Amino acid sequence: HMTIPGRFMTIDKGTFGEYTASTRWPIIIQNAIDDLSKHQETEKSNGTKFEQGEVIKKELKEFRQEIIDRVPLRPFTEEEIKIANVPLSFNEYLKKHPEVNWGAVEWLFSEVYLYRRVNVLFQRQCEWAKFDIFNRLKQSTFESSFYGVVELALRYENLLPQLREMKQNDDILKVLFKEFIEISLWGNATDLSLLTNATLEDIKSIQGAKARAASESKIVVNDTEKAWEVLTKARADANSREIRVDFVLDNSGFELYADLMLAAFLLQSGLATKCIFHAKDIPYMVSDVMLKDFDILVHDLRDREFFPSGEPSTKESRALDLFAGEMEKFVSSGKIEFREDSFWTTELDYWNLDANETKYHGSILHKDLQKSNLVIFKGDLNYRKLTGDRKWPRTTKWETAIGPLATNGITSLSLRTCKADVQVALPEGLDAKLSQEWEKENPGRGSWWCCSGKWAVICFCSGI
Ligand SMILES: O=P(O)(O)OC[C@H]1O[C@](O)(CO)[C@@H](O)[C@@H]1O
Ligand SMILES: [Mg+2]
Repeated sequence: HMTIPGRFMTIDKGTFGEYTASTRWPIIIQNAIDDLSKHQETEKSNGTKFEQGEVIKKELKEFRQEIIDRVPLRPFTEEEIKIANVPLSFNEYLKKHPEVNWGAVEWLFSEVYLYRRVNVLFQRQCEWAKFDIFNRLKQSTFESSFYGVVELALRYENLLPQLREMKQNDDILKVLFKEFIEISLWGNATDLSLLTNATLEDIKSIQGAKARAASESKIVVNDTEKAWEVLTKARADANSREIRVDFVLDNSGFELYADLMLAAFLLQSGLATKCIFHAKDIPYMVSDVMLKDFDILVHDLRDREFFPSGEPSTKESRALDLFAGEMEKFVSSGKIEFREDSFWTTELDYWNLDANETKYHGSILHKDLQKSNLVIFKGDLNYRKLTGDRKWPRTTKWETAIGPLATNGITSLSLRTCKADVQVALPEGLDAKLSQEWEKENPGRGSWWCCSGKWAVICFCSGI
């Protein structure tokens, strides 16, 4: 369209996307090679599995060099489409963008395509078809969040009786809503000052207020209040008892844990009656949640080698066990449901979460999501897909940036730590201010303030 900006490109000079494509992608692929080598160390050095692994390693090496060499992105072969169940969308994109190469291609398509090429290598090898080359990293990162994991578990156990009372009914509930929304937002970047308040009394205290203010000072667009209004009004409605909340997930580990905590909080307080979680169907963007990552999380909570909370009788051990158990209970009763869909791992932006997307599940998902009271989109990549990853002016109205999602009947909330060039909905002058501030310690990269992960946005749309 004449006034819709183009998408960020791997050749947009001076952008974080350009840096990502030229510098970060080769590192991620080399890391995968190294993690495959690491896994190899734990198995026999011959046989179909070991040999298949050596071959994947060699292909990953060549793939990394392809990115460095900036070669044209090739279509998936018919064999690859069949054996690895690749969506047909990629090849249609490539037909419409002839001879695009790593050196000059849309950042969004190419990043998604990168993980697809990696996954095809695994799916071809029978002994590796379900192996997650990012699992070692996912697990190591979550392992290192022990202190925060325990603090939140302690908090859940402490709050449980009070949440029940609240469900039986509020201004204290609003404070907790902000906390759980913000912890979900920041994920493993959450400061301990927020987490160390593990009782209602500590959360309401001066200390709690200061922690929330510190967090909120970095949330430059903050529509938390709008989501609060939606759920409280739904809870107060004399008619219709079902309150459905959806999570379009981002990272595994602590972020997924914080999302589960937010869901548990909503369920126990009456702000939700059912939460549905939407995961990726292949290893993706390194850390992104797959269905199996939820099972692994629950197992981790109970694993006293992984989370060494001490003898089973510590407050710490009991709280971890309690939460794992709660997760199993919620899944069995259907209060929490996990789903995966190939749509989330295609190149399609979320302007395709619309009835007009009739080929790759977009219309199917849109129709179902219309039924949600609140669809929460987690993290940066989801925000990129909501906005088309386009070069919008940074003051662009949120409703404009999200295209048909402004008017097609989905009520949405983006919780985005800012980690990419795309940025919209800012107040006049704010970009210049933050850019000047960030320019001090990052000469020539002031505009990268919204790529640093230090700031965040919380953006709401009614879908009407
Ligand atoms: O995990 P998130 O929040 O989706 O962030 C993904 C990060 O990786 C990127 O895809 C760049 O490689 C950006 O979206 C962001 O910097
Ligand atoms: Mg991610």
